[PDB]
Amino acid sequence: HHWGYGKHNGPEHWHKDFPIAKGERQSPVDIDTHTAKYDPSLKPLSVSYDQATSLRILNNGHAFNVEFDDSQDKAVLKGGPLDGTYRLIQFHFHWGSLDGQGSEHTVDKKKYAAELHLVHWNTKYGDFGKAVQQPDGLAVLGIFLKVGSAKPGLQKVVDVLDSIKTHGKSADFTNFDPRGLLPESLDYWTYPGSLTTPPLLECVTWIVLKEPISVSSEQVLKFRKLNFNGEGEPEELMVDNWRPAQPLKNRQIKASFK
Ligand code: NA
Ligand SMILES: [Zn+2]
Repeated sequence: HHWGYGKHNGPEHWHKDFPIAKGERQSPVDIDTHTAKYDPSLKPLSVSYDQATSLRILNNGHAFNVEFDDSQDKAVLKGGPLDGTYRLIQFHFHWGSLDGQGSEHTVDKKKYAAELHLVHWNTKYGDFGKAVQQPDGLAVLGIFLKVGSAKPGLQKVVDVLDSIKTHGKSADFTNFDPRGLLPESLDYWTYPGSLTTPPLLECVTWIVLKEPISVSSEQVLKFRKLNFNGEGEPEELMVDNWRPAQPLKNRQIKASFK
């Protein structure tokens, strides 16, 4: 793809190829915690990941995705602001060149070191490619990472990064349990938004958890060793693969808690 995160092809250029970049329900956004409305009608999230089947990890030239088998209801998200059952298809992260930036959402303008996105699609639409064309097609769970103590459940991911260093590399990646990436509390903010990379489609109910998880400096350092480029091309380190906050426009952020 021509788009990327550099000076000449980065997010401030994306609108020329993807005019929806300047749409009414783009993501990410800044979550202003004092303007977010507590909504007592929001249910707890229901995360059922006990039967998750991970398959593969892949460097796609803009992040790395861990991909899951989504041919049956094995790892699903329900409840919260959702109607219906959303199946987990992949997760990936966005991170920075330094620990003070890297997240896409911000909370009262505070940036975190990285942000994990667990991407799920509405099973009523039959496949992911049909789901992205619907306003309620995707639900993405967003979790912030701060740098502090190591997260043991992330280490299996960081160990394999060496084997997918360049764009197009993939590796078998089975028996990874994504329950090891969740914080203790499932309290959340939610708003209607978009994919944060091209094609930027406005098909996402965002569910952003309040509680960050901690990872160690050494764990995030290993993300920063990946490359945007393919093998045998000039080295460009995969860092700062985040899109800046977009205008909220005519949207309300709701909170599941006070
Ligand atoms: Na992708
Ligand atoms: Zn993402």
